[PDB]
Amino acid sequence: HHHHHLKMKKYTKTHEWVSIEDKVATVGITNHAQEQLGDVVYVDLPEVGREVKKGEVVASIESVKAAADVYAPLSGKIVEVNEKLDTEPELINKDPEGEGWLFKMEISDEGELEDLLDEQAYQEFCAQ
Ligand code: NA
Repeated sequence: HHHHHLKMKKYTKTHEWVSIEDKVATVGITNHAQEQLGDVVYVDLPEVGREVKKGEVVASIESVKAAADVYAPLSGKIVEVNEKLDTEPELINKDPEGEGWLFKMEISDEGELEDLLDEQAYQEFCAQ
């Protein structure tokens, strides 16, 4: 038997998602979020190497009619950004929870994951 990886998807009430693989969290905005924003025209992504705390503003998204800040769902360090979004920010509309992911981070405190919503709780939250 081999050491089990940690794999979960979590959500925030600010309509962000976090896909976790051991210590690496991939973060983006949910389908619900992109629906509210409309056609995305511009993304500002975080800088790789940046140390962030849960709640800090790490990205900005601008659409035709609106704008939203993206908050760090967890504490840790930015390790990768989705550079293709600088040229193709509409991938956020096309596939917000897949291809349109924003950044990946190495997390510092796994206990923070227990503060986020699971998929059932999030789907309920959106429905309500
Ligand atoms: Na879960």
